[PDB]
Amino acid sequence: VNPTVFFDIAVDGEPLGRVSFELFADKVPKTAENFRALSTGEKGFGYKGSCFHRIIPGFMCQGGDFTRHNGTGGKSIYGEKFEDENFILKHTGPGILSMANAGPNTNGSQFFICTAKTEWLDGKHVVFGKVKEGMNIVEAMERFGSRNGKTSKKITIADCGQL
Repeated sequence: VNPTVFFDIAVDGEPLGRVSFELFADKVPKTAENFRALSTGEKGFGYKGSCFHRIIPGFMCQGGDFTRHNGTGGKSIYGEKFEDENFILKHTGPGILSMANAGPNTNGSQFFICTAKTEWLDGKHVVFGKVKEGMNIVEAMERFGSRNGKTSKKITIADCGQL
């Protein structure tokens, strides 16, 4: 019942591999739907072609800023921002998919994929999915990050959609 979406990842334009996610629409339907629709592009904008602008090995990969490409942009399917839906789910380990934000009730399109347990984010960022397949591809992406988050190669979502 929960939707599955994929990202095909490229590094400086060269294919790397595919990551798929489960979206916990059963627990966070509004937040899951935003990510799903941005992944299919069905509202006329979304993640295809955007990059992962911040990758910190041993912490997270952050993407979803499809308007400014650097962490200052993005928007939801519900407007610029939308509310924190709930905090049922927690940041329990690698593979968790969670919303980036800039304060209470400021979700847009930016998200991160945790590559470590990040329990200090519980109750502050909304968890809405997990990596299903291709965690090995996330681990490969992580190697292009650095302590300050700058990437040493351009990491893009070359294609994305729903499985």
